[PDB]
Amino acid sequence: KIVNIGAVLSTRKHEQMFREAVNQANKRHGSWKIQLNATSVTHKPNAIQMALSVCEDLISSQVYAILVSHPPTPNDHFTPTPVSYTAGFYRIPVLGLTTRMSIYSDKSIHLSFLRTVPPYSHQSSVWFEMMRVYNWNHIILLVSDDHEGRAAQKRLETLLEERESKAEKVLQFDPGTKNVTALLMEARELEARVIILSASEDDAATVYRAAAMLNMTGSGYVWLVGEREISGNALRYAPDGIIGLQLINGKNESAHISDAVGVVAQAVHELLEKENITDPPRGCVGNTNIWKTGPLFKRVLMSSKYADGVTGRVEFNEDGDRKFANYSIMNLQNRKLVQVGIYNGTHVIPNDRKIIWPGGETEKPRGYQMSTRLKIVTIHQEPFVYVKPTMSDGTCKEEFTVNGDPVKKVICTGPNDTSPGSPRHTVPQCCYGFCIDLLIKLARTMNFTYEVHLVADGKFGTQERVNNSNKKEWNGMMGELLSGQADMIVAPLTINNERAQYIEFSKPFKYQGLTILVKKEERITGINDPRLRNPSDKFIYATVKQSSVDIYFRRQVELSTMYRHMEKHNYESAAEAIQAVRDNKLHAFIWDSAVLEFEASQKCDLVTTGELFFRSGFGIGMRKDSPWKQNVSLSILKSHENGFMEDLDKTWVRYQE
Amino acid sequence: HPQPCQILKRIGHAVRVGAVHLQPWTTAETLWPRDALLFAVENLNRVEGLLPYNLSLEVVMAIEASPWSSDPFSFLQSVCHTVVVQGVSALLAFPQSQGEMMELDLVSSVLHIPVLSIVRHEFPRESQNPLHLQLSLENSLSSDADVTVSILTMNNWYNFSLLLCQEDWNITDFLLLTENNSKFHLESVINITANLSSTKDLLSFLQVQMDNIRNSTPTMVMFGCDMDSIRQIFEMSTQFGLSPPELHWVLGDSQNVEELRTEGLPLGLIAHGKTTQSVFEYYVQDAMELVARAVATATMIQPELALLPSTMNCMDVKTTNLTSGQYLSRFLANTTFRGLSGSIKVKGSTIISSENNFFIWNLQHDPMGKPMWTRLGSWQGGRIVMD
Amino acid sequence: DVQLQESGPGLVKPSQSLSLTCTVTGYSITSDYAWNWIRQFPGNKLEWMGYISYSGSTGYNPSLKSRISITRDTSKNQFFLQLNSVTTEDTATYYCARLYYGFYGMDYWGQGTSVTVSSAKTTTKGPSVFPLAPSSKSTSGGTAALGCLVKDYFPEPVTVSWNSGALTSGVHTFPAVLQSSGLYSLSSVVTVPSSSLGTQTYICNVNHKPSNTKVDK
Repeated sequence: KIVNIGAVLSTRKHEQMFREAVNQANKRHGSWKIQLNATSVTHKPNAIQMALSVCEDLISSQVYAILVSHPPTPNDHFTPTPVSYTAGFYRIPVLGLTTRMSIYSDKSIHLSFLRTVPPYSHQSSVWFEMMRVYNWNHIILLVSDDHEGRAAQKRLETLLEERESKAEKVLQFDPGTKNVTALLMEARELEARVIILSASEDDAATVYRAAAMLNMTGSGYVWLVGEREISGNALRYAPDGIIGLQLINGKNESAHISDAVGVVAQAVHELLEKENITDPPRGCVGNTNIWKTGPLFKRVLMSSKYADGVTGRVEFNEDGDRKFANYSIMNLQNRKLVQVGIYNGTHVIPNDRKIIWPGGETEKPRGYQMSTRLKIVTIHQEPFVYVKPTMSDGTCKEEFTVNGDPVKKVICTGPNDTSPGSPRHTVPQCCYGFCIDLLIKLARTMNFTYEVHLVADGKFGTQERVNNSNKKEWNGMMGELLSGQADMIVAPLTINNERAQYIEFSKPFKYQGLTILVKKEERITGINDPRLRNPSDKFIYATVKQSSVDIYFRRQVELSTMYRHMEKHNYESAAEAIQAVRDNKLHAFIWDSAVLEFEASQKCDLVTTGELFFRSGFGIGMRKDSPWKQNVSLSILKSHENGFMEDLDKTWVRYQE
Repeated sequence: HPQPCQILKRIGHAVRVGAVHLQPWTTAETLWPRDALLFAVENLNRVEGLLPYNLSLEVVMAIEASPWSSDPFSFLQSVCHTVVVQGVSALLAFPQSQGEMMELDLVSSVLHIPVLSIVRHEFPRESQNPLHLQLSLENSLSSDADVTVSILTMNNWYNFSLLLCQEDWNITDFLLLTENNSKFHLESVINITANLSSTKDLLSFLQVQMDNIRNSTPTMVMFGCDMDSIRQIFEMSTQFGLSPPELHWVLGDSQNVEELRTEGLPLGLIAHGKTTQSVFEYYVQDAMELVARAVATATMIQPELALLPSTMNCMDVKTTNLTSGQYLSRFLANTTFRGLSGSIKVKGSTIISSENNFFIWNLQHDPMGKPMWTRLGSWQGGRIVMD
Repeated sequence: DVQLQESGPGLVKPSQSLSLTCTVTGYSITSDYAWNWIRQFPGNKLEWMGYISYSGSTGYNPSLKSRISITRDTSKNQFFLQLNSVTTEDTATYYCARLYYGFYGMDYWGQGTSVTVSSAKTTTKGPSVFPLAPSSKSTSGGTAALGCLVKDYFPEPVTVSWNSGALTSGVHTFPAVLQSSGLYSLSSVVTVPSSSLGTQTYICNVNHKPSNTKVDK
């Protein structure tokens, strides 16, 4: 009942306000027998000398709490370092307003830092509680800071872990970025448009100028910033509409001081009403006065749930932040301070105004982007994708078909060779065939912009243990689809349960099977015969490494002895195997039924067998969370229902001589 | 060459190093900072050329004038009052506890002086400041994991047996390095205290584990097991005849050479040992050599950089366009040399850990009959020169 | 709360360091407003000034970008100035108040101090002790010739007051051309009162900023 309140004051006006708050605090705790000390220390420029003077003035009266009632901290870097470092040894919480920096909120090194100032972590929590109805989990972290940026990144990671979701591009940057245009170009390409800047005002003004230069300010982009990020010189280039969260009870020294005094009084009252009220020894200088009940005292002070008339619920956060600060989100519409919401403690409900954007609409904007950036990756599918070399420097002369009609073809800029041959030498070719016609029909039905590009490699990839940080995934075009390089694999990949675990498929367009190419023991009569089921070292036919046939041999349960034998004649593409089997070099070749049929119709020496197996419709590989996963499938289905795709296949793939 | 004959009038043309935290180590062992500083000064004076440009690290003993084991006030106020009498140039700290370590951040923020944190155990790195360095000269696992990765890459072994006996170690860095490298294929961990009070069940579990790892992963590397587990494994290996071709036992964690087991070693095992020790005097000497190299680099960059004191009072901070603390904290991070007790490799001036020099001691079948540590390879900080 | 009082010294020596003390004591000083003075001088125009922050941005104009040094006095929630080698057009009516960042306008009355270039010895010559003689004879209308005749004190731009808070019906300040001799004959006058008959005395007591003298008659 002798719990004194040690206040760290700087100005005489602050002293008068603290005295008035102590005088009026009789109604808060019901006029309890606690004696609030009137320690009034003067302000000192030196950080360590001021800390020593405060420690002496507080040990002369043996106070039990810290109350910083001045926004300007004695430290030169505007950080609450001296008070925290002088209160951590005595295990005394610092219940005062020092600054809005969030790096000191996370209790990592210090164990007795209980600052009741809402940091950027509280701002992130309020933004998370507000975006529950907006569905904006994808946030582009663009904060260029080494302490506040890392704190915001950790807070966003914790929020995404608690929300059971994932982010789009979370990464911290260094303060003083000059090539900020590349960041905006990268954020524009991604579907997320939640631009968050919480480092300083210089970077805020820089990114505002960068967005205004490209006319991308408010046009679907989310700009959630605080008062510290717009203070100083940050709104000189940002138009009216930037959502600026004003720091409630963060800088005021008229009513915020009284509110903090009342909160500390209620906290010490509830602590005295509970147990663990042992008085610590005299913490003088030059003596070890480590409080043995430090953690217990902090645990008792943590549970300080009271019933206030202003705020509904009051509870500390995971880092000991303010007990549910009522952050009133403001907006810069016409350079005003209209309120668009209030953090009551469970949800931010708008009172009179809603979200306003300078380049968007007053209603819910379009944060996520459309699917008009489908990068169509092509591979060696000559019977379907006629990859023809370029005739000139970008000019593709439309050759006449069998009906004398110039077929429209799209250029395919990509490495014509494999990875060792051409690493990044993207050579444009004149790709034509049924794939280009299908892409044109899809772009005519829908409104997406397809991108035709050739894959750098020449294989599909296997699901074995790769040599890249032990990632048991596909190493090829399917792996590039997972990373973000590819968006829609137009190649008819073989549907299976292994490929269905990572990504999904679309409506199958080419319903084919799997057979063997012969040169008509001359006959092979399929694969069930024991002549080829268990071959010898000199009886290995043509096979392609990391292909559909490789996956089919891997998934097989009785052909394990033949799966290991195919490792001798592994090639990088199917063209090599075709050239080998067409020049009397190997025995046979297993590939797609339509491809082998086209090769038999073109090349008279190659006569494939008639036994067809594995009759399954190979679907188009699609992404995992693509918004148009069903739209492209419905379009392909509608195109296949009518007599267009069948006629195109009969006129292009069915080349009978 | 601009002559800096206008700033050495207050410091006496000598780097004034602050000898703060002179209280003997008593908390968790019995080190002596005075003898360590004396030996460091003697070693610096013996080998000439460490301090060029006619410079000398003036180690000024700042003592207040064990109740003073973790008191920041006595080791801060009087220390600054006695050290700003002629200009603060350098400062070497000795954090004994958290109270003596947290004050270094405030000192570096209010004076802009690069300080060195010689801590005993691992402390968090919430304050990611370049001026507040952290030199945790301890037996870490990063160098051992790097040696293991190099051995697995030079011998074409992608599988390994994770000997996870306990979890109160620094295996976090091991997992961080494992998530980056693709030469780790773990199938079953080897435990020793998995609720086995008697001995028959323990022996049966060990037999099952060894019969499983004979064909799964014939590479058992020590990554956190205590000396008792290694002793038991070496005792059971001779009784069961676990040959290196059958069970290749690898000793990854190399703490010291005197603590390494030298009895019951199978002919053909990988048992490495850290040649350097955990002597505090060697750590102080390495810190002094690092400070000397940093001062030399600063003088080579700008003659008025290292001689110019960063602060001259207990509250003065260098916040000009051409400071000295930032340059001093950024120059030593690039020119990393090889110290006495391990190569001093600055890791971003925040997680600095001296990588000790190792030697590949693969005790193969000795023809003469005497077990000797054959030096089949070498380790010069990442590179391995085979013979 | 809202305190925009300009308590800066409005009378210093020529070519002397002007320690303009702007005691705001409002909501907060940690980089929230601009807190810059406006150069309102009759005869010419002004230029876009700068703005201070928590780091102490003492650069207003490119000429005095690094000449002056604004000291951050966080003890009393104010700051000092070091205006050296000031010209005639630069030295004008200062408005060192809580200037909101954006330069929108104003919503209050006319306040602020106006530092002069006159010497301190020339301005300070001794309060002219003149007894207030009521006229009571120029009964013309509502406004007559009657008022105080106090002169020979600090310049006109000071805290003008009355006899312990007298009638202030129709009080308004107006910066005019100052005198170089230092004989500022400042004397306020009211419209409706102090124009009646009888013995009603209306002696004025003009307070001073660096002297706080309110006993001169």
